[PDB]
Amino acid sequence: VQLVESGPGVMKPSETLSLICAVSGDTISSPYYFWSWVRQPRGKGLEWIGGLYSNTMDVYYNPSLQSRVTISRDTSKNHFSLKVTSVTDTDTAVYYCARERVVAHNYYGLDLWGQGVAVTVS
Amino acid sequence: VQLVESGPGVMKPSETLSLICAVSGDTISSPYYFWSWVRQPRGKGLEWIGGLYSNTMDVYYNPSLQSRVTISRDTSKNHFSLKVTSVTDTDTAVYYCARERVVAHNYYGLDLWGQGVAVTVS
Amino acid sequence: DIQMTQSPSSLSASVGDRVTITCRASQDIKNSLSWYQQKLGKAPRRLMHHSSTLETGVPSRFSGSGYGTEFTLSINSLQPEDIAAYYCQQYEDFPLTFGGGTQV
Amino acid sequence: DIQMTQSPSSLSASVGDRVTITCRASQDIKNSLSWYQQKLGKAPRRLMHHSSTLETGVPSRFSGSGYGTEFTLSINSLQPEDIAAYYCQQYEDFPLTFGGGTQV
Amino acid sequence: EIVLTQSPGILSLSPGETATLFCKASQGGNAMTWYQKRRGQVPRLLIYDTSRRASGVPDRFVGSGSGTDFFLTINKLDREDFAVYYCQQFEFFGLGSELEVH
Amino acid sequence: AVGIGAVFLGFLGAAGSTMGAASMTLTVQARNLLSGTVWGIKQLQARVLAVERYLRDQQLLGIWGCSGKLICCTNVPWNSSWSNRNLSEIWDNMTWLQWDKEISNYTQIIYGLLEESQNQQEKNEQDLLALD
Amino acid sequence: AVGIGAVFLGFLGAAGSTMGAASMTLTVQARNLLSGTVWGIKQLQARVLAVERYLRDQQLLGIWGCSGKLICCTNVPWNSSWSNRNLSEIWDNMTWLQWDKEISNYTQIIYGLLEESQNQQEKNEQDLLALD
Amino acid sequence: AVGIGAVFLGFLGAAGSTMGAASMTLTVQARNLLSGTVWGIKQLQARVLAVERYLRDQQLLGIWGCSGKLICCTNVPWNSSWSNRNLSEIWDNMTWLQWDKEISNYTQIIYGLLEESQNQQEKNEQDLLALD
Amino acid sequence: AENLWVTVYYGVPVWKDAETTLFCASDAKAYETEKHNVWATHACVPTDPNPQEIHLENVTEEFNMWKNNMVEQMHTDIISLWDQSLKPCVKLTPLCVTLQCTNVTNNITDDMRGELKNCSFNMTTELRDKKQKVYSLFYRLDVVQINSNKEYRLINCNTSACTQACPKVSFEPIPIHYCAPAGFAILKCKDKKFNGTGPCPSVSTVQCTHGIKPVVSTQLLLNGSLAEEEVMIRSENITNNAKNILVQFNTPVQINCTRPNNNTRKSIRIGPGQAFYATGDIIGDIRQAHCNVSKATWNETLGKVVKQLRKHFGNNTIIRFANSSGGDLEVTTHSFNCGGEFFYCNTSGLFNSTWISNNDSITLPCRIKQIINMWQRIGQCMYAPPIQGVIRCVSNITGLILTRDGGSTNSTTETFRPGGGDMRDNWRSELYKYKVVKIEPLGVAPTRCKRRV
Ligand SMILES: *[C@@H]1O[C@H](CO)[C@@H](O[C@@H]2O[C@H](CO)[C@@H](O[C@@H]3O[C@H](CO[C@H]4O[C@H](CO)[C@@H](O)[C@H](O)[C@@H]4O)[C@@H](O)[C@H](O[C@H]4O[C@H](CO)[C@@H](O)[C@H](O)[C@@H]4O[C@H]4O[C@H](CO)[C@@H](O)[C@H](O)[C@@H]4O)[C@@H]3O)[C@H](O)[C@H]2NC(C)=O)[C@H](O)[C@H]1NC(C)=O
Ligand SMILES: *[C@@H]1O[C@H](CO)[C@@H](O[C@@H]2O[C@H](CO)[C@@H](O[C@@H]3O[C@H](CO[C@H]4O[C@H](CO)[C@@H](O)[C@H](O)[C@@H]4O)[C@@H](O)[C@H](O[C@H]4O[C@H](CO)[C@@H](O)[C@H](O)[C@@H]4O)[C@@H]3O)[C@H](O)[C@H]2NC(C)=O)[C@H](O)[C@H]1NC(C)=O
Ligand SMILES: *[C@@H]1O[C@H](CO)[C@@H](O[C@@H]2O[C@H](CO)[C@@H](O[C@@H]3O[C@H](CO[C@H]4O[C@H](CO)[C@@H](O)[C@H](O)[C@@H]4O)[C@@H](O)[C@H](O[C@H]4O[C@H](CO)[C@@H](O)[C@H](O)[C@@H]4O)[C@@H]3O)[C@H](O)[C@H]2NC(C)=O)[C@H](O)[C@H]1NC(C)=O
Ligand SMILES: *[C@@H]1O[C@H](CO)[C@@H](O[C@@H]2O[C@H](CO)[C@@H](O[C@@H]3O[C@H](CO)[C@@H](O)[C@H](O[C@H]4O[C@H](CO)[C@@H](O)[C@H](O)[C@@H]4O)[C@@H]3O)[C@H](O)[C@H]2NC(C)=O)[C@H](O)[C@H]1NC(C)=O
Ligand SMILES: *[C@@H]1O[C@H](CO)[C@@H](O[C@@H]2O[C@H](CO)[C@@H](O[C@@H]3O[C@H](CO)[C@@H](O)[C@H](O[C@H]4O[C@H](CO)[C@@H](O)[C@H](O)[C@@H]4O)[C@@H]3O)[C@H](O)[C@H]2NC(C)=O)[C@H](O)[C@H]1NC(C)=O
Ligand SMILES: *[C@@H]1O[C@H](CO)[C@@H](O[C@@H]2O[C@H](CO)[C@@H](O[C@@H]3O[C@H](CO)[C@@H](O)[C@H](O)[C@@H]3O)[C@H](O)[C@H]2NC(C)=O)[C@H](O)[C@H]1NC(C)=O
Ligand SMILES: *[C@@H]1O[C@H](CO)[C@@H](O[C@@H]2O[C@H](CO)[C@@H](O[C@@H]3O[C@H](CO)[C@@H](O)[C@H](O)[C@@H]3O)[C@H](O)[C@H]2NC(C)=O)[C@H](O)[C@H]1NC(C)=O
Ligand SMILES: *[C@@H]1O[C@H](CO)[C@@H](O[C@@H]2O[C@H](CO)[C@@H](O)[C@H](O)[C@H]2NC(C)=O)[C@H](O)[C@H]1NC(C)=O
Ligand SMILES: *[C@@H]1O[C@H](CO)[C@@H](O[C@@H]2O[C@H](CO)[C@@H](O)[C@H](O)[C@H]2NC(C)=O)[C@H](O)[C@H]1NC(C)=O
Ligand SMILES: *[C@@H]1O[C@H](CO)[C@@H](O[C@@H]2O[C@H](CO)[C@@H](O)[C@H](O)[C@H]2NC(C)=O)[C@H](O)[C@H]1NC(C)=O
Ligand SMILES: *[C@@H]1O[C@H](CO)[C@@H](O[C@@H]2O[C@H](CO)[C@@H](O)[C@H](O)[C@H]2NC(C)=O)[C@H](O)[C@H]1NC(C)=O
Ligand SMILES: *[C@@H]1O[C@H](CO)[C@@H](O[C@@H]2O[C@H](CO)[C@@H](O)[C@H](O)[C@H]2NC(C)=O)[C@H](O)[C@H]1NC(C)=O
Ligand SMILES: *[C@@H]1O[C@H](CO)[C@@H](O[C@@H]2O[C@H](CO)[C@@H](O)[C@H](O)[C@H]2NC(C)=O)[C@H](O)[C@H]1NC(C)=O
Ligand SMILES: *[C@@H]1O[C@H](CO)[C@@H](O)[C@H](O)[C@H]1NC(C)=O
Ligand SMILES: *[C@@H]1O[C@H](CO)[C@@H](O)[C@H](O)[C@H]1NC(C)=O
Ligand SMILES: *[C@@H]1O[C@H](CO)[C@@H](O)[C@H](O)[C@H]1NC(C)=O
Ligand SMILES: *[C@@H]1O[C@H](CO)[C@@H](O)[C@H](O)[C@H]1NC(C)=O
Ligand SMILES: *[C@@H]1O[C@H](CO)[C@@H](O)[C@H](O)[C@H]1NC(C)=O
Ligand SMILES: *[C@@H]1O[C@H](CO)[C@@H](O)[C@H](O)[C@H]1NC(C)=O
Ligand SMILES: *[C@@H]1O[C@H](CO)[C@@H](O)[C@H](O)[C@H]1NC(C)=O
Repeated sequence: VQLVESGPGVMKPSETLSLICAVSGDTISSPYYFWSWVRQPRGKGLEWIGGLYSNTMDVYYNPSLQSRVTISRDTSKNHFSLKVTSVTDTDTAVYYCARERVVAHNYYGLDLWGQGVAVTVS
Repeated sequence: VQLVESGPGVMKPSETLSLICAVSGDTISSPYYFWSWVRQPRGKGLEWIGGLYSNTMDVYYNPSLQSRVTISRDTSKNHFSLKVTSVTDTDTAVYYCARERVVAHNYYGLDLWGQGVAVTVS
Repeated sequence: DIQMTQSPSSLSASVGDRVTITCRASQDIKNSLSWYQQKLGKAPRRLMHHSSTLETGVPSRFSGSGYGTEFTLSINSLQPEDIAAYYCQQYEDFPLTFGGGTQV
Repeated sequence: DIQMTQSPSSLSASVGDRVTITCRASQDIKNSLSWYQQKLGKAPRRLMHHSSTLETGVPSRFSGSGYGTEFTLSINSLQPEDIAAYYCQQYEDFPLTFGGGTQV
Repeated sequence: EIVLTQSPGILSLSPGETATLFCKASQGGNAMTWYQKRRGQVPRLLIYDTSRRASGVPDRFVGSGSGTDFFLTINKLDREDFAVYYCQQFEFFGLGSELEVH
Repeated sequence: AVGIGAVFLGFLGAAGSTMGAASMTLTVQARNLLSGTVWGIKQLQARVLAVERYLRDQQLLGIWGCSGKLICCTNVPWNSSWSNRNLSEIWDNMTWLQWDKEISNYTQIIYGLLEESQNQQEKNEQDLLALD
Repeated sequence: AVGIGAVFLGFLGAAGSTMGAASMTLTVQARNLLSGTVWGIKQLQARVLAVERYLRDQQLLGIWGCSGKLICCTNVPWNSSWSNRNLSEIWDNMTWLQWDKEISNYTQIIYGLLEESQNQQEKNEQDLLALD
Repeated sequence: AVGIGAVFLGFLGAAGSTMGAASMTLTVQARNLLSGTVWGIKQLQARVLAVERYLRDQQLLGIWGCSGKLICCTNVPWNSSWSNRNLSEIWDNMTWLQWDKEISNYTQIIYGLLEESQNQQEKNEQDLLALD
Repeated sequence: AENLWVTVYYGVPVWKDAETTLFCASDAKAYETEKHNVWATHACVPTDPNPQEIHLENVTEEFNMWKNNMVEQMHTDIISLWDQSLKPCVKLTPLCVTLQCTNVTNNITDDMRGELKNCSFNMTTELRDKKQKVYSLFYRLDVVQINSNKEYRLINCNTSACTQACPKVSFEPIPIHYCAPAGFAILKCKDKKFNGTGPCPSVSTVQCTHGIKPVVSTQLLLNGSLAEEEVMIRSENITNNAKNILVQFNTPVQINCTRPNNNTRKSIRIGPGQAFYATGDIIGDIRQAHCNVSKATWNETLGKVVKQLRKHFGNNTIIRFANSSGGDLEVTTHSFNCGGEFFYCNTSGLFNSTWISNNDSITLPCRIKQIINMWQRIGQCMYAPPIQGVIRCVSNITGLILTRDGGSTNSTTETFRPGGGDMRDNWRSELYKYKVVKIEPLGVAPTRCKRRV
């Protein structure tokens, strides 16, 4: 089972950054798995964007970037999408989608990750 | 017109004490008559269990025995029932159903009474 | 919840006497007591409602008076069927509570 | 919102050493940090959840301790693949926040 | 298969009284049923599901019990009830308990 | 009192009493305002007419001086021209049925007066908790 | 905590926890009480049954000590005969499912006791804001 | 003012004014949210959609800092990243229609901060009225 | 202090057992081909995808499937939208005419009884004054002999004239996701070993249920949801021989069933716009339609159900299987749908073995009816029109329905006979895992806190 991301990276600022993360081998409708989008520009630290659970509705973000980012999730294509409107130059980064265990309800999970994709905004 | 009460009384403790009071000659659907269940063990005083009105819904008890006792009233058999669950040894008593006048609405009533049933619980 | 206390408790008087039984409450009721007379193994026959006016089928040899909290029963001519129990009972607020118990 | 601070920052040790990296929070978390190890251009491989019990697929050469707010990573036998990034991350309240960054 | 046994078999008693039949299934927890049958007529039901009587039968008949042990109580033995009485779960029946005028 | 000597606490139970007696039993008219082919359309429109009436009275109560308080004082004085009665004759002699006939002409001035009094008091609380 | 170490805040999400844990996540059972041919008659009677239940509970809440407050104290002391437990064993050991069985026989005395306590306190506030 | 010199108090009546003018006439948008074969099914689902929207807004109002208060302050401070405006340019120049587009991206964070502020303040009132 | 005080808490999660209505949901894929080509497309709404199934802890909920609700109202709901998919189709009251009818032109042998009757009759035309002589092929379970000359009539016409199915509407089951209205919740048990009643010690609350496909069968409930690892029986209770022991197994049995008689559809116009459909000519070679199952999977799955059926009856128990014993035609067979055709297949050749306590294919013949009388009402029939081509469909046998015979006085053989009977037990295996609850908030609990005056 591997998590494949997609999305080309070369764009213009104040525009439509869109990233897709999808699963191969299993499904996104498995219960109790923390989904996370976490970015990192090279030279700078690990920056947290988004995190939710697999089996509810209430979704969470970082408040310092919240007007720029939004997340989405659907199982008809098993897509896990990040949307950025009004991108600055401070989002040229590699990006990671992550499936983490919740540890009170799941001793038997596999802490899956994406490989990270590089988006460069001039 | 006479009230016939019924129910055998020789039972085991913490069980299903059930008493019936009924009317012969008249009906229980007559308006404005206070119904009462009042018990008395011999050697002890006159103890009040329950009292309601003939033509309402809201029902009243003594709060010190309220988890044990429940009352019921229905006119399709004209029954006026006392239900005691989880009895102690302090219910070995004679029991009286009573029909009393409300004195502001009824100058013409007959202040009726049950004959009293002795219930002995070992 | 309102407690009631009935005094005195145990009596044995001669014939033709006049006995008085008072009872007291825990808060002020001012108009609301009823008097009941219970013979041995029988249903209690009511003397009166509202402490000052009587029931039909009962003669004038019983009486009640008082106002407020302390009230008083008076029997002026004792008959031999009066060796029984008597009870004053409140009807101020739910639940109804009787007296302690007379033995006369 | 809860800030995290990770000390030290830039490290270079010899082989077979025992390195310790602590991190501190802004309010009391008492049970809640996870440790992640990220190599160059790769996905971060998690050391552990809940600061005292480990993940399968990772040996016993890593450890974490502490209680309350200040917590501490200890690597007792340094291997040559340890020149990478590490991060402690909170999960006390939303949002999750990582550490500063360990350049060992 | 599940075999029944009733406690009195033949009984020869007096009117006006109480009588407790007892039946004894061989595995417990059952749905107990009681039947009163006159000789040469239709058997009709007394008690379904161990406790509760039917409509139009007198309330002197009460069934009781639990587990593997079931009582059939009759209080104030009237003149009608000199009959036979059966107890059953589904596909078996008792031998037949008879209550007689003496 | 209660029981055998009771002016009756029933539904609409003391409607001819004096208003001092009807000032106690006041939840007994509030709690019986909810409960309750082609026939189910009639039943459905009965129940949604009931809860639309109850919601309009809760919203008309709420934007005056009380949220759900059921006994609610406010901050506008009482005029002599609406009643010209003393207090003792309306709390010791008069019934609520007659009171709703003595005031029917002076309705829809009291409600607009409550709305102005509550709206000016809300902006007074707004500026008083603003300026400190 | 939250996230990867969370006793789960979901709908009915902590229903087997201890009441100290379920004392926090309390709006999560409130806000999922509204949302939701011959078939539309069944659908509309489901939704008006839902809002009639919610209105009966808002009206039963409001005539006690709290309008919509969601955590609500009052002025009647707690009796020993209802529970006979200590505080620590119900806030540190017991679940709400078991608690609803333990006070199942002691319902419909507590609600009438709240009604008398709130009605007497409202008339106490009435006379106390009257006499000054 | 009113009458012949009035910015019009009607339904939606001052909707292009400055927010200081629309801070007065505020019940006029509240009270027109209630009123209002196969056709009766469409009519009844219109009215129960209306009262379901109104009940969801009353329940969303109530679990924040105000039950039905209609002007309602709270205890979370205002962030510069939401508007970066002065007070005078939004209370002396801007309209509510243009305000709702300026702060449309900053919704569903303010409601989360309202819920945490009210829930922590209610538990602060619980522990403050507990320990005394 | 020691005088604790009551607080009312709102929105305590507790639940109580209750009965209410439910509310449907389906996929988006059912609306792509649109507007009543299958039922319930104008009835109820599309779902939210990925049901928000959230597990609970330290809760024991008492489940029961036999006094359960919601399996009744699916049995009313399917019948109600079955009537709603049959109201606007054409009544076939002008069809009941005296038939003149013969054999189909076939090499008749004396032992095989002919399954086709070729009848010609009078029928009205579009103009009411002209009438036409038309011919059809009918199956012998739909034609009876009224009393040299052989004149026939349709079987329904001394009961009620009845309704053609429209060939717009299909018959394959789309899944239905059952889902909860506002103010109730649905609890799911998720144990493996779970036989119906008692405490389930791991529950999950869900928003909407999973995919349930309503597929009618009498014996052999097919396309059903499997178990987790073992083979489980379930019962109301086993020692009662009235309620059906229903058995559900893990690994399916693939069943191939087919009709090879190549059919031609023919339209006859009854009058104005009443396009009656009949069979036309039979081309190819006339055979008998039949079902097939593989031998080895049948032998091994029957070994697994006799292994898990021996646990309730002692280990020294001889268990054999017979076919059904009587009744009408819809309980001796297993009766099932395939692509718009009704099949009634005689399952004697499956349930016939004993067992002791120590390429390969089974065929079974199958008849074809056309007037059905679904759910055994009085004044209803659904006429299926016939479909082109060789009809072929595969399916998955999952669960069987077994009633015992009353084996008495000590001898340890206990026969089992399949016969389904009631329609609900092909749903109660599909819905044994949920119960509905009503949330009752406003708990009352003490604390050490008093309200300021
Ligand atoms: C238990 O579960 C199994 C698994 O699903 C199920 O088996 C399925 O049965 C259905 C029967 O309804 C089968 O569905 C039919 O399949 C054929 C062939 O489909 C294959 O080929 C097409 C290419 O043409 C592929 O796209 C497809 O993926 C398959 O590979 C179709 O021809 C059928 O469609 C016709 O019939 C429908 C019903 O009338 C019409 O709606 C549809 O539009 C098509 O109509 C055609 O025929 C009409 C008359 O002949 C004509 O008028 C039209 O113009 C048009 O020509 C239908 O899709 C399905 O394939 C089976 N699954 C598998 C894997 O084989 C069992 O049925 C189920 N058990 C029960 C009891 O339900
Ligand atoms: C469900 O499915 C099963 C099998 O799939 C069916 O079971 C078999 O059904 C047949 C009847 O349909 C049973 O009977 C056998 O039929 C033979 C047919 O011969 C006919 O024709 C000759 C000449 O025309 C006549 O003489 C004869 O009487 C018949 O009219 C019989 O010949 C068979 O006879 C047997 O016994 C005699 C002596 O008793 C011998 O001479 C024969 O050689 C032969 O051994 C026989 O009677 C058959 O037995 C069934 N099988 C089993 C295993 O029992 C079910 O009928 C079917 N049910 C339904 C409802 O569909
Ligand atoms: C169910 O029962 C019905 C009866 O109601 C049968 O219908 C008839 O079946 C027979 C047998 O096929 C048909 O007879 C054949 O008719 C062919 C064409 O005739 C039609 O067209 C001519 C005009 O060209 C008309 O005059 C005539 O009336 C018909 O309308 C003939 O060509 C056939 O001749 C055969 O033999 C010659 C010998 O040289 C060959 O050269 C030919 O190729 C051919 O093989 C024959 O006479 C009859 O037409 C049918 N009637 C109708 C109304 O259809 C059904 O057959 C039966 N069902 C089944 C399934 O068999
Ligand atoms: C359908 O299935 C079974 C078998 O026919 C039957 O279930 C039985 O239920 C009762 C209780 O639900 C079980 O009884 C238990 O058994 C022990 C034996 O030691 C007893 O102590 C108890 O039985 C009595 O106790 C109850 C109080 O606890 C009484 O209220 C009651 O009357 C019982 O008689 C204990 O509960 C019993 O074991 C099962 N049987 C099996 C095989 O598990 C059920 O009643 C059947 N239903 C019908 C309609 O036939
Ligand atoms: C039903 O399930 C819930 C969900 O798990 C469960 O709540 C939690 O249970 C666990 C254990 O079952 C509790 O964890 C321990 O609790 C004990 C006493 O309660 C504490 O002493 C423990 O603290 C230890 O751990 C610390 C850090 O590891 C050490 O520093 C310390 O010295 C102790 O050794 C530990 O917390 C947990 O507390 C509860 N949760 C809450 C909020 O109380 C619940 O108990 C289950 N209910 C039943 C009836 O089984
Ligand atoms: C379709 O409709 C036609 C038209 O009615 C039917 O034809 C008619 O059938 C009747 C039988 O009830 C014939 O009556 C009989 O005629 C013979 C002589 O042919 C006579 O000897 C008998 O005593 C009897 O009266 C009638 O003649 C016939 N009509 C014509 C014009 O000949 C026909 O039966 C219907 N069915 C089919 C399959 O065609
Ligand atoms: C279930 O299996 C048994 C075991 O074979 C079936 O019993 C057999 O059924 C056939 C069909 O009825 C009997 O054949 C006879 O055929 C002639 C032909 O017309 C008929 O006239 C006879 O009356 C009889 O039907 C066969 O004798 C019979 N065997 C026994 C021992 O009775 C049974 O039919 C099967 N059940 C079903 C519904 O298929
Ligand atoms: C035409 O069909 C009839 C029945 O519709 C057949 O007639 C009889 O069928 C039974 C079968 O149950 C046989 O036992 C009889 O021997 C048949 N009778 C005759 C006279 O054959 C008939 O076989 C079919 N074919 C023909 C040419 O008439
Ligand atoms: C269904 O199975 C469960 C457990 O698998 C049974 O429940 C208990 O099983 C144990 C094991 O023998 C018994 O000791 C208990 O007495 C059973 N308890 C109860 C309440 O039954 C259960 O009996 C089975 N039920 C059926 C109908 O098969
Ligand atoms: C039912 O039919 C399917 C296909 O219609 C059969 O599956 C085939 O089985 C043969 C035998 O092993 C294989 O060679 C084919 O490759 C299979 N094809 C497919 C598409 O699966 C199936 O075997 C039939 N069932 C039975 C019991 O024979
Ligand atoms: C049903 O069972 C019977 C016996 O119980 C089977 O009949 C025997 O089948 C074997 C296998 O060929 C033969 O050797 C015997 O001679 C048969 N005996 C009789 C009396 O027929 C029968 O095969 C079974 N049915 C099916 C469809 O397998
Ligand atoms: C079943 O019948 C149909 C029609 O009766 C047959 O379809 C024909 O197939 C040939 C193949 O080339 C076509 O040329 C014809 O045009 C088709 N007929 C029609 C009317 O379109 C089909 O072959 C038959 N199937 C089998 C298995 O025999
Ligand atoms: C019928 O049985 C077959 C196998 O016996 C089932 O096929 C498997 O289904 C799962 C779920 O989609 C797939 O992951 C497997 O790959 C399938 N097996 C094969 C060999 O392809 C099938 O789902 C069952 N149900 C239906 C409706 O056909
Ligand atoms: C009564 O109202 C009128 C106008 O509304 C006013 O002029 C008058 O002063 C008022 N009197 C009192 C006593 O409020
Ligand atoms: C109030 O108005 C009615 C008519 O609306 C009138 O007849 C009546 O006289 C008025 N009341 C008084 C006290 O004048
Ligand atoms: C509990 O209630 C009863 C009557 O309701 C009362 O007599 C008793 O004093 C109460 N006890 C406490 C501790 O409140
Ligand atoms: C509460 O009532 C039930 C019956 O209503 C009774 O069985 C139970 O024993 C009571 N609870 C306690 C603690 O006695
Ligand atoms: C605004 O919000 C962010 C995070 O929500 C915080 O870091 C910042 O300090 C806030 N600023 C003000 C002025 O409130
Ligand atoms: C608010 O969001 C929209 C898109 O959702 C975006 O186009 C717009 O620029 C944002 N507003 C501001 C002030 O950036
Ligand atoms: C019957 O078989 C089971 C295993 O299937 C075994 O556990 C049990 O002990 C056996 N009983 C006897 C009496 O041999």
